[PDB]
Amino acid sequence: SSSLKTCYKYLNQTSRSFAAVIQALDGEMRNAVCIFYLVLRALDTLEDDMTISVEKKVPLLHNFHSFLYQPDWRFMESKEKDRQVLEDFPTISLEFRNLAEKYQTVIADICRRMGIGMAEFLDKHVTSEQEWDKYCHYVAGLVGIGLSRLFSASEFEDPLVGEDTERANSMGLFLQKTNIIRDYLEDQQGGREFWPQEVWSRYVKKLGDFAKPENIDLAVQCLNELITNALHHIPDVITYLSRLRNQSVFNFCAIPQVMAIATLAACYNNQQVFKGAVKIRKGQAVTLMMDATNMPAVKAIIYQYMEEIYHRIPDSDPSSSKTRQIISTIRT
Amino acid sequence: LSSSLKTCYKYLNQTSRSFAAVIQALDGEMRNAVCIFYLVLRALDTLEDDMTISVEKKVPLLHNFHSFLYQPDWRFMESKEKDRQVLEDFPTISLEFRNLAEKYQTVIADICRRMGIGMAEFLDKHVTSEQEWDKYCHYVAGLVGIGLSRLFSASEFEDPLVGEDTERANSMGLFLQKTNIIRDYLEDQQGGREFWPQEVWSRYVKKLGDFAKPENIDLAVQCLNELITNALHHIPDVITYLSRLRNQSVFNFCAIPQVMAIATLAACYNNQQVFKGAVKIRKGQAVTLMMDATNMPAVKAIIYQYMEEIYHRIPDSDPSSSKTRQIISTIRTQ
Amino acid sequence: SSSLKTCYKYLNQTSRSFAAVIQALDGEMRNAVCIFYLVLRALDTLEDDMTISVEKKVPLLHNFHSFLYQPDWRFMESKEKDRQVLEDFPTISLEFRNLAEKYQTVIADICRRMGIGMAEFLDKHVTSEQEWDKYCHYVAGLVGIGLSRLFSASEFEDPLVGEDTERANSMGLFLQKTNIIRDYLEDQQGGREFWPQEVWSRYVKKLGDFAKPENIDLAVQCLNELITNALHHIPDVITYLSRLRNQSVFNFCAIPQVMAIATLAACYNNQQVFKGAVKIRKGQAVTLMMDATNMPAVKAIIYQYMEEIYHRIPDSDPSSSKTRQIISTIRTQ
Ligand SMILES: C=C(CC[C@]12O[C@H](C(=O)O)[C@@](O)(C(=O)O)[C@](C(=O)O)(O1)[C@H](OC(=O)/C=C/[C@@H](C)C[C@@H](C)CC)[C@H]2O)[C@@H](OC(C)=O)[C@H](C)Cc1ccccc1
Ligand SMILES: C=C(CC[C@]12O[C@H](C(=O)O)[C@@](O)(C(=O)O)[C@](C(=O)O)(O1)[C@H](OC(=O)/C=C/[C@@H](C)C[C@@H](C)CC)[C@H]2O)[C@@H](OC(C)=O)[C@H](C)Cc1ccccc1
Ligand SMILES: C=C(CC[C@]12O[C@H](C(=O)O)[C@@](O)(C(=O)O)[C@](C(=O)O)(O1)[C@H](OC(=O)/C=C/[C@@H](C)C[C@@H](C)CC)[C@H]2O)[C@@H](OC(C)=O)[C@H](C)Cc1ccccc1
Ligand SMILES: [Mg+2]
Repeated sequence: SSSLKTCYKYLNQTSRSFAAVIQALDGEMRNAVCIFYLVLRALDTLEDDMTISVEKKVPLLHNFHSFLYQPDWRFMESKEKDRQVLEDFPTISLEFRNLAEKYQTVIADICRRMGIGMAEFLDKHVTSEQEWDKYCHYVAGLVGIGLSRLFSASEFEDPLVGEDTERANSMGLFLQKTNIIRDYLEDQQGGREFWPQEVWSRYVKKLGDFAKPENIDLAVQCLNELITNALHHIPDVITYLSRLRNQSVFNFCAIPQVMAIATLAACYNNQQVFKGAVKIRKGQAVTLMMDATNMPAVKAIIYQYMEEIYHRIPDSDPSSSKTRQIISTIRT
Repeated sequence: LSSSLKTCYKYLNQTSRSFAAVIQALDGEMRNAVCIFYLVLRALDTLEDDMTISVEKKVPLLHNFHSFLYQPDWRFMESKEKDRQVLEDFPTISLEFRNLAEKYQTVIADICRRMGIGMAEFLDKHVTSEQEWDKYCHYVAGLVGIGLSRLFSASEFEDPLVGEDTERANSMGLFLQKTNIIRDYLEDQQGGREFWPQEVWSRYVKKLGDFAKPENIDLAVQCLNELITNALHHIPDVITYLSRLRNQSVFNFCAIPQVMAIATLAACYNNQQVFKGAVKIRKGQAVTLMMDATNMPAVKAIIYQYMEEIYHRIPDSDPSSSKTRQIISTIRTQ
Repeated sequence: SSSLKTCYKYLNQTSRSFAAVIQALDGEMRNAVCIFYLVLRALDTLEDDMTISVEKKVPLLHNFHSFLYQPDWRFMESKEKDRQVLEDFPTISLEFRNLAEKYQTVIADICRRMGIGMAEFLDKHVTSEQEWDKYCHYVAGLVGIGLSRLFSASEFEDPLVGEDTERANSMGLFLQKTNIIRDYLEDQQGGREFWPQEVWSRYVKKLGDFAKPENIDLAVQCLNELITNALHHIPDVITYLSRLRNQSVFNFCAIPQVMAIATLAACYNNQQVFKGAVKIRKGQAVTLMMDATNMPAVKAIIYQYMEEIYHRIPDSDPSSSKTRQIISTIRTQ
């Protein structure tokens, strides 16, 4: 199939973090997840594009799930770097329609629900931590749920994996929150605001104020509060990973979680978050000897990163008691 | 505890920097069987390569080598090669060969018999067509993969289907050998050896040595890229072969060299340094370092990362560019 | 349990190398080994503290196994960095007393035997290679034996693991010897001598003489002799590791052994041992694509490190033949 070849070309051209682990998935999961990735990428590209007015955008978000069944549908007006997935959408939708119906049902349901949620947030910033969870559920939690439903529908994993939507949602939330935290500065420069207003406003008058070097102390305090919030999903991440029985699915799920945890640990109490590039420095000697492909190794890696954070908690930090508590819970 | 076997492991380690440790890690009877297979093929290789041995002396040595396995006093004292201790003390090696179970002797002798004929056939001639390149690689490397695969299955650590699949075992060997030949252009040219297929190189230059000259660099790189594209064709068979394996020790032994060869092709792709000496197999991307080459899905993911490392660098102007994209695309969708 | 939470806090704060792998252990092994670590660390903290007189220290070491059973016992006079495990010992011992009886038997047995052995060595240095094994047995071999007994008691591993005490002892001796070899200079400036006198005295008048630049050739020869001694434990290490069936136990056991082997290879015939800290080099290409989490990979990594030593054995070294011989035995087995 030349259209499937094109889809895999687009996957590799677009995804640095997931292309390899997706292409390594066993059997039918590989095409189902490749197509799921591309279709959500097309949806995201619409969401992100500030040249599409809110009034024009909402009906596209709302109806995107149905465009999967309109063989000629494409979008030619995107100004985004990845617009090829929208311009050549018929190639992707054709391959979506070639998936077994059980996978189509999952992918279309997720697109529909994600479209509704993305549309809700076009006109508003994130206010409370509860709203943060809602926004993250819409753009990432639902991805974890959809992937889990595909794993179960394929029979490569237990039915519990797709049924336990709270655990799957946590998988997505941990990744999205980590990205939001790490990307403060890049988002500030693109005029984007994802840090929850009810948290940041306790520190500064404007979210952009964290980029000013005179506010670095308060910035790092807010940073630490948000990291503490994200750490709450780690028990569910461990539970989720602990239930997987397929090696290719385990690799696909575990590697990105471990990269996120590494990233949160590097960002903890780190002024660099507000100043530029934060790179992961190599871990404890013991954990360098293992990779993230069996559960005891993944747990050890996670515990090492939790101690890297725990060790750095400033007594003066306003979240310090809470940071110790969640880490202690993760350890329990 | 056997002094002759101890000596064979000494020779394995004197000669092999990169296979010895994974051979020694093999389960049960495969360990000795593959150690001995390595040393016997090493002795044959040393004869093939020794340019001080006249062709008319060399042909019978290569043809009859499999017979020497059953001649307890046979040795060869006239080699000038660096690995000649395996020929000079061949009786120690053949003694340990004759201590192997018959099922392993049968495989090893059969491969030696067939390899000797193939090696003898190529003494007077260079590789012309790509089909001849496959034939030569079959004789000196494909047959190694086939022999190993038959040893795995004879030991019963692997399913009989592993030894049965001679076509994909052959591809495993071809992939490694073509990678080596590609990488070692310059070392070979300085030793007066020509392994690049004439039907390919002669479309660029008048002599193969012409690629060593700095004025021919663009052409040399184009030919390099054409040969790499040829070698990438074995990757689907490599993936299928490795996917069938069920023994961890066998898996590590087979998968690690394939991944290293893919890493080598990626470092060599479109790389002028091939014609100036040694190519540094670089450090890979973030996702790559998160996994090792010891389970099949991780091996697949590593392979795909390297395929994208090549794909991203294909120059539009390269004469093989659509073909390189095509084979990578096939590997991705398999 | 807030006391169990505290024990894990102490585990993470103290153990840079073992906290993560301990916490990753399956089922009942996790608490059993976390507690085993904390109590042995407490015992070690008493042993190490040069401000505690021998008069006071002997009864502390002898009676330590019984303090596990005395709910109010603590020690408030430590001047060591890790004194919290001593000052808050009742928290650790409460959790100890909550372990299954089968685990308590093992932990208290090792604490009793280690305390006795540690006390023997307060008044003396290590003389013979046999005394070196005895000392390492007391402070590391018994840890290997205790851990192996916990694995078998938990039934995550076969009975053989805890039964074969010689193999478990070798696991401990290999680590301990590697550490002592590596740490020559740091111990020399701490006023500590662990290199066996019957070996070093064949080279120099005083152990500290190896730190003097003019003595470097003799120092390196002695280093190589001791390395050769430690390599004799590798067959047992391979036998031990090859018997493990549990992934979490395998990770916990194999990684330290591989790091020790890498360290010995980095130290072999290396003058830097006597000038400070030794760089553990980037490994041979084939091994860089493997981790230490399955047995064939661990074998290949160990075998590769053996060849790195072998390659470096110079003919003029007085132990050269012995070093080749042990490596040759490990290759062929
Ligand atoms: C659009 C989406 C992602 C856009 C994205 O853009 C990048 C870019 O434009 O550059 C990207 O292309 C790149 O970085 O190359 C990247 C990629 O690599 O894929 O893709 C990025 O990946 C990460 O950020 C990963 C971060 C943690 C794993 C690691 C730590 C370090 C921080 C947590 C991501 O930002 C998602 O959809 C929605 C609705 O969000 C998927 C389609 C959902 C899905 C995922 C898997 C299967 C199926 C569907
Ligand atoms: C003679 C032969 C090889 C000569 C060879 O000479 C080298 C040298 O002369 O120096 C070598 O000695 C060295 O490098 O030390 C080396 C070695 O290491 O063993 O041996 C080399 O190998 C590698 O380097 C391999 C590296 C991978 C890990 C990654 C690569 C493939 C990425 C590109 C190889 O060139 C074969 O016989 C024939 C007929 O070919 C074997 C006996 C066949 C066999 C193999 C296995 C089991 C049984 C039999
Ligand atoms: C006191 C003890 C340890 C003192 C120790 O102090 C360090 C410090 O004070 O800094 C330490 O805390 C640190 O370095 O952080 C450290 C740690 O990491 O735990 O702990 C150190 O360990 C390593 O570095 C080991 C590195 C290998 C993985 C690789 C090496 C062998 C390559 C050469 C160690 O010196 C033992 O008891 C006795 C009686 O000795 C345990 C309790 C015994 C036990 C072990 C496991 C389970 C149960 C019991
Ligand atoms: Mg059991």
